[PDB]
Amino acid sequence: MKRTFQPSVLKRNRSHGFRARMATKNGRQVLARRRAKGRARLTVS
Amino acid sequence: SRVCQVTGKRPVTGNNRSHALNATKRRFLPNLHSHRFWVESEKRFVTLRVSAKGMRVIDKKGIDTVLAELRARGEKY
Amino acid sequence: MQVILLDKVANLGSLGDQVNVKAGYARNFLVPQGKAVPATK
RNA sequence: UGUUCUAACGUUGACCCGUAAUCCGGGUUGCGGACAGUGUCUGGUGGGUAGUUUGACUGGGGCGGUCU
RNA sequence: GUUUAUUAAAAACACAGCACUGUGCAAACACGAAAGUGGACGUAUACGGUGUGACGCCUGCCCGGUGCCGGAAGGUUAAUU
RNA sequence: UUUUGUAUAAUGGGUCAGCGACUUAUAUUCUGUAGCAAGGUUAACCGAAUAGGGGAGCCGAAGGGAAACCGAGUCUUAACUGGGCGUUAAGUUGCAGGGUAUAGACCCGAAACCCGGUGAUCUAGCCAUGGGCAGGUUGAAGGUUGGGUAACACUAACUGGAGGACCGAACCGACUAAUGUUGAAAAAUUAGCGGAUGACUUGUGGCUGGGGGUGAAAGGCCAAUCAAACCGGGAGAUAGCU
RNA sequence: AGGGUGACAGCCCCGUACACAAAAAUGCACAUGCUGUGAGCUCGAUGAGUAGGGCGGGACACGUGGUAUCCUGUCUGAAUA
RNA sequence: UAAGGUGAUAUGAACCGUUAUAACCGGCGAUUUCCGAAUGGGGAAACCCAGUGUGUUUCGACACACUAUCAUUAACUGAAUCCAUAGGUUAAUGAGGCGAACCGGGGGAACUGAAACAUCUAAGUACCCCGAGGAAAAGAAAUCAACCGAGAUUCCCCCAG
Ligand SMILES: [K+]
Ligand SMILES: [K+]
Ligand SMILES: [K+]
Ligand SMILES: [K+]
Ligand SMILES: [K+]
Ligand SMILES: [K+]
Ligand SMILES: [K+]
Ligand SMILES: [K+]
Ligand SMILES: [K+]
Ligand SMILES: [K+]
Ligand SMILES: [K+]
Ligand SMILES: [K+]
Ligand SMILES: [K+]
Ligand SMILES: [K+]
Ligand SMILES: [K+]
Ligand SMILES: [K+]
Ligand SMILES: [K+]
Ligand SMILES: [K+]
Ligand SMILES: [K+]
Ligand SMILES: [Mg+2]
Ligand SMILES: [Mg+2]
Ligand SMILES: [Mg+2]
Ligand SMILES: [Mg+2]
Ligand SMILES: [Mg+2]
Ligand SMILES: [Mg+2]
Ligand SMILES: [Mg+2]
Ligand SMILES: [Mg+2]
Ligand SMILES: [Mg+2]
Ligand SMILES: [Mg+2]
Ligand SMILES: [Mg+2]
Ligand SMILES: [Mg+2]
Ligand SMILES: [Mg+2]
Ligand SMILES: [Mg+2]
Ligand SMILES: [Mg+2]
Ligand SMILES: [Mg+2]
Ligand SMILES: [Mg+2]
Ligand SMILES: [Mg+2]
Ligand SMILES: [Mg+2]
Ligand SMILES: [Mg+2]
Ligand SMILES: [Mg+2]
Ligand SMILES: [Mg+2]
Ligand SMILES: [Mg+2]
Ligand SMILES: [Mg+2]
Ligand SMILES: [Mg+2]
Ligand SMILES: [Mg+2]
Ligand SMILES: [Mg+2]
Ligand SMILES: [Mg+2]
Ligand SMILES: [Mg+2]
Ligand SMILES: [Mg+2]
Ligand SMILES: [Mg+2]
Ligand SMILES: [Mg+2]
Ligand SMILES: [Mg+2]
Ligand SMILES: [Mg+2]
Ligand SMILES: [Mg+2]
Ligand SMILES: [Mg+2]
Ligand SMILES: [Mg+2]
Ligand SMILES: [Mg+2]
Ligand SMILES: [Mg+2]
Ligand SMILES: [Mg+2]
Ligand SMILES: [Mg+2]
Ligand SMILES: [Mg+2]
Ligand SMILES: [Mg+2]
Ligand SMILES: [Mg+2]
Ligand SMILES: [Mg+2]
Ligand SMILES: [Mg+2]
Repeated sequence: MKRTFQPSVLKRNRSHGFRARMATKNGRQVLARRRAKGRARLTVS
Repeated sequence: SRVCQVTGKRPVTGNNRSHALNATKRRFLPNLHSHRFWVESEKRFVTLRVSAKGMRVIDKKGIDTVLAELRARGEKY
Repeated sequence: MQVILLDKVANLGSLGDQVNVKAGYARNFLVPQGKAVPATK
């Protein structure tokens, strides 16, 4: 059966990538939270 | 934004109060009007977005004094 | 609004006449067309 | 104690310029014109939306009855 | 044709057709504190809303209630003064 | 454990080890105990000072009355033969403890409400741009020719190739049954079944966001979640219940 | 003080008390330059769409109350020693 | 400062050094790819593609620098439109982004409590947003007091539940 995750790198990057995060205040707050938590991987990029 | 260029009047918040004293949040807006003011020193019309109160200030002080105040703030017109 | 007439204005008076007009009449007509000036001194 | 007027204001008419631009602004002009529209105040309407209430006793509950 | 992905596929939904009703254009209507945008680069043979549901024969009586539409004399009635 | 009552066929525990529930702060009252006593005690602060300073305050030594006010009395009433409350009992500050108050207030547990974000890689609808539909049927309009007509109409043959047309693979579905139900599979397999040029189907990308979307409408769908998604926060919500 | 060392170290080791140290950069505190800044004195001046008001709301411990005072969205509007 | 040393897992190898250029420690310098505010344009971060000026070429090319946006100021220029103004280009200066709390401001819940609930509460709390500083804010009486007086603001203890 067709499951929910149907990977596409283009859609992944456009939806959740670094530049998508940087494009809005709320996306930049995601990056701020993840840097503050000390995440090794900030985004899907 | 709904801001008087002369006075700086802007929307403020408060309550509607019913007879039963139910408070619901509201805004109070300034009575703003875009108006073409004759500037006889410059021989031209300057359009300002002004409250009716701001219009009374211009009548009292004169447009030259008011535009000088706008230049001091950096309020462009 | 008190103004000083400069040109002779009909239904008002003559040069130098102190007269009370509605603020709209002064603001939008008499002053921009150089017929009156605000009574400043 | 009617309408008329233009100058505020409107223009999602035309033309000109910023300009390589169906935005915007400025200008010219026509039309409308103290109307429309907006602010504050105010009467109406308002399950469109919201917060809630909608009792207890009881040979289960409800219905009926009851409550001093 | 459509539908309850995973217990209902149907008589349910839709449908062409019909009717009522709104709408003169900066349309009604909708999204939007707004600017705007859709409606439509359409213009009443158009567009929205509502009900009915091919076609055939048809669709009677009631406007008192509730709504809507029109009226505007009189009563009542807000801020204001 | 809960109960009127449980061997109960009521609850809970497979076993062991480890962890797991009346606390803390401040106020207030009572008891004990210690100090001082008609007094007791200081707060902040100063001080290198657990000292010492600091008595601002607080409690007590007087009550009665709504109060002015009076005062071992006072209030009541015009006034008490009176009557009510008082006089006729030592307090206060530590320390320990019992209770109360405010706080999560013995611990664990909702369904929910609100705020800010993340999500249309599933799915719903739409937008743009590409792709798919073996094979076989049926034979609409129209056309040509002949007949027919005053001319039409009409009518026969040939032609023509319409359709949410027909039969049927791919493709899209999901009507029945059996199996499976700690599955091969958190929805399938097998045999049959419906649509199959369309209101069709499919690839890639895009747009719509939560009281919001989208819905040929089932409260359906919005990432195995939907009569209000998910994540984080208000947050230890509250829980007269277990 | 404390730590280390083959078990528990004042005297084995590193320290500790105490006494000293900076080529260079630098915080600070005073000192005297330059640059700008101008004090003193006499005479005069003394914050208007403001205070105050009406309407609506908010803030004040103070819920419109008999409600002073403050803020102002809206309409107004003084006296100025 | 030195008789040792070439960071760790982690030995080895090849070496360096022992009286001072081994190593080590501190001050001041140098170097400092690419992404990131990211700033030459673009972009699915760590990539793609330029313009201009200079300098160097073995004519194949190579090197370096600059080129964002906004604000302010100045110069040159410059519409409709006569003067003009808008507008345009260049230059100089500044900004931008990040950061745990505290601080000022713009907005601002609900659960909850009231043994229901609407006034009220929770609370101007949580949260969102803007801005700042080493602190911020406040501050030198159109203040209190009570006929006596005090003398800006802030913070602490009382007053007092
Ligand atoms: K015009
Ligand atoms: K009008
Ligand atoms: K009974
Ligand atoms: K019974
Ligand atoms: K079916
Ligand atoms: K009727
Ligand atoms: K029981
Ligand atoms: K049972
Ligand atoms: K106690
Ligand atoms: K005691
Ligand atoms: K007595
Ligand atoms: K005692
Ligand atoms: K709690
Ligand atoms: K407790
Ligand atoms: K929701
Ligand atoms: K030792
Ligand atoms: K006023
Ligand atoms: K509430
Ligand atoms: K309750
Ligand atoms: Mg509230
Ligand atoms: Mg009107
Ligand atoms: Mg309603
Ligand atoms: Mg309701
Ligand atoms: Mg509630
Ligand atoms: Mg309820
Ligand atoms: Mg009952
Ligand atoms: Mg069918
Ligand atoms: Mg089903
Ligand atoms: Mg089924
Ligand atoms: Mg339109
Ligand atoms: Mg029907
Ligand atoms: Mg029992
Ligand atoms: Mg027994
Ligand atoms: Mg048994
Ligand atoms: Mg048992
Ligand atoms: Mg039980
Ligand atoms: Mg059990
Ligand atoms: Mg007393
Ligand atoms: Mg105690
Ligand atoms: Mg998204
Ligand atoms: Mg077919
Ligand atoms: Mg289906
Ligand atoms: Mg099958
Ligand atoms: Mg069929
Ligand atoms: Mg078929
Ligand atoms: Mg239903
Ligand atoms: Mg789902
Ligand atoms: Mg809900
Ligand atoms: Mg809470
Ligand atoms: Mg809980
Ligand atoms: Mg040993
Ligand atoms: Mg003054
Ligand atoms: Mg005052
Ligand atoms: Mg006022
Ligand atoms: Mg007043
Ligand atoms: Mg008022
Ligand atoms: Mg108020
Ligand atoms: Mg009261
Ligand atoms: Mg860039
Ligand atoms: Mg770049
Ligand atoms: Mg490019
Ligand atoms: Mg309650
Ligand atoms: Mg700083
Ligand atoms: Mg300051
Ligand atoms: Mg005095």
